[PDB]
Amino acid sequence: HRRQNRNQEIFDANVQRLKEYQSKIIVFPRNGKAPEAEQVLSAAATFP
Amino acid sequence: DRNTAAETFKLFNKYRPETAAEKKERLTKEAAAVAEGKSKQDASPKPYAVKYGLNHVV
Amino acid sequence: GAYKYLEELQRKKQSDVLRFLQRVRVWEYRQKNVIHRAARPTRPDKARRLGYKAKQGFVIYRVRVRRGNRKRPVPKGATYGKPTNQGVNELKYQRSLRATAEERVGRRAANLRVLNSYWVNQDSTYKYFEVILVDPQHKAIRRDARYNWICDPVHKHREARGLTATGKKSRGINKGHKFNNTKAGRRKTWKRQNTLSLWRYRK
Amino acid sequence: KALKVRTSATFRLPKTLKLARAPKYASKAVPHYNRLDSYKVIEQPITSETAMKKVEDGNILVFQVSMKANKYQIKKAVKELYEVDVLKVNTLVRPNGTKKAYVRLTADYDALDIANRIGYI
Amino acid sequence: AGVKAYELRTKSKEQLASQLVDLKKELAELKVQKLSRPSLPKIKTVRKSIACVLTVINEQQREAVRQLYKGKKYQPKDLRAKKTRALRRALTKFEASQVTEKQRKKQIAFPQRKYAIKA
RNA sequence: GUUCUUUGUAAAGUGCCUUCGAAGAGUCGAGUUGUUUGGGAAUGCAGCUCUAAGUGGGUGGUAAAUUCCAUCUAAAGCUAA
RNA sequence: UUGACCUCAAAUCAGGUAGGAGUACCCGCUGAACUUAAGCAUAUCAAUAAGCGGAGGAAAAGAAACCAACCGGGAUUGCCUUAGUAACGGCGAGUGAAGCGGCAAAAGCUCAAAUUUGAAAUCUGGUACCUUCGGUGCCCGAGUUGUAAUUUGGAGAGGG
Repeated sequence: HRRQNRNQEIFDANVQRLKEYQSKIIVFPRNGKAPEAEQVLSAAATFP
Repeated sequence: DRNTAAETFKLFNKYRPETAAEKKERLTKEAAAVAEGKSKQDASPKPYAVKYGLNHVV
Repeated sequence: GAYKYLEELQRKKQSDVLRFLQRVRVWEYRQKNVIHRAARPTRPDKARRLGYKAKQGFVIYRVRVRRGNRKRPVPKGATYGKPTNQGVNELKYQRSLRATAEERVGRRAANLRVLNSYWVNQDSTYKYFEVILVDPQHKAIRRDARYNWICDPVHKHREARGLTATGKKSRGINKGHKFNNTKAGRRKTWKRQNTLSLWRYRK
Repeated sequence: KALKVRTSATFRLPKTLKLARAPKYASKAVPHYNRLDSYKVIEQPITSETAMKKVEDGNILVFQVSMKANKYQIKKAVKELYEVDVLKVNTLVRPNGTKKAYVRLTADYDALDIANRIGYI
Repeated sequence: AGVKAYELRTKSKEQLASQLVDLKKELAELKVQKLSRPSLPKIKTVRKSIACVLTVINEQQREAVRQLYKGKKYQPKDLRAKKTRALRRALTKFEASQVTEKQRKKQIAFPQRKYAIKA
């Protein structure tokens, strides 16, 4: 919450880094079910 | 002056903030108004009592 | 909004209105004991913004701290050393009188915890402070989890270890290149930077 | 607008009411039993050769009494066990870490038939 | 074998008190004849009997005291469990687990969710 | 995983327009003295004297004047690995 | 004469807390000299040892009044490197830090300053009950010189 952005390609990279991430994860519903998802130990490794 | 102070507080005696005695008794009717009329806190008459608080009066 | 007025009015300490009060207050404090119970906070605006809450459990004490410098306790002025540290009368001590105010008050009542302090008055001989303390064994502070941290044992005698506002300033712990000697503890930074670290595999 | 007359020239605390005690619970729950009962006072009679010949002539019994006991607590413990009164009690501390007591019963009894009836003679 | 442990548990309060003087007297007798001959190992087996009956009185007497204070607060200090000084001090689980109004509103509204990566 | 309440006309989050938006004082800072620092026309601290400001204050570590820029918000507080 | 406010007190008043021990690590205060300078007065030893106060399983620090000036980064802590370096020093002996970079661990936040004023909605205590590390009912007290909710600056508040 304490850094501002001044480059478009840096903003584009970070915005693209969130759109791709949200499409590659599943959020387990609060209700129930949600079977095991074979967790991956590292998140930064999957996104170089 | 003594006369002014007596007259001033005599007006105050006619306008007193609600104590726990009346504060308890209203909520029965207020809940009864809620239970029966479902009023939006308007069944009771408008307050005209004196105010309190140094951070309030300022 | 009656608290913005006491702040700005108190900021004009040299005003004629304040000069009358301070002379009256200093006489009242002097005739009392060095440390005694402060029944009501004389500066509600200052205490309120320092963490004090005017509710059940909080108490105030008033303390008079002797004014001046720290003369060495050496006998007859002899220092028995190199001609470098031969001075006795012109040493200035390393903590503010505010820190001593907490120490002498936080030690008289051990059942309490020192929260903060502030300047109230002063004269040629003394510096007056009023210290706000909390009681962690009181059920009011035990509940109302906003102030549960004062009940933790790790906050035992906070001012004795210099963890208060004046404590963090007297020992000078702050962010910035202006504070590199003391940024994470003067001794700890020294030991961290003055030591020989030998690994298993000497590169 | 009125001030009380003061015969004295000094101020003193008025004698207020000293409130009594009313704890919510007992101090130590059950009280301790009798630490020095009639039996721990008298532990074992002395049977030495020199003590024995004092029984027959002076009508004096010798016991290894408890250290904490005193002649007030000796004169009553012995008369409750052996139902014999005591003329006087003389008590010394033995140099081995124990306490000795000479109990001289009154002329109405003799120690000879009392010493043997408890077992030692 | 002296006396046993659980047999005298069923004994009444008055009967146990009279049991001491029964043991207490015979100790005064065993001292008298112990000096007579230099062998008496029977004194040990029943001096452990006087202690057993004394112990049973306290466990029965403390139970009655404890039952009197059940339901109400401020029980006697020794009845309270010892723990350590630090554990007896500090915050109870209710006091520590308590949270303020604002932070609680955030907690239910925004809990920490669980997730993973599949594709 | 199974279980009884459903706590609630209560609480929380999102777009749009307008008006506001309070933010810590003997403190900041300056001189001087002493100590410390690698801190060098003064690194930090402490004593005394003076002692404020608001599109203000601190910093941009050779002083000073004039005019710009960048940077964050002090003098209150809690927190595991 | 009666009844309230403020201040100061009394008791073997009800309920609590603090002292001491250990100090290996941790937080500060105070604080030398031997020695090096092949003499010795600045210096170094050393912001050390001794002395003092204070805690925990870790302590401390910790969400910038930061570093940078770069296409800027972004709580704190520890390792490698920066670096025997900038700098300090009878510029002699000697002392000598920080930014950036890679790694380990990753976490955030909270008050005051805003009239809820058609509602002190806040809290302790005592008493009674109970599905009793707590909850409910009732009653004396703290409290508006201010207690809850609401926002703390990344924002956010009042209206539509």
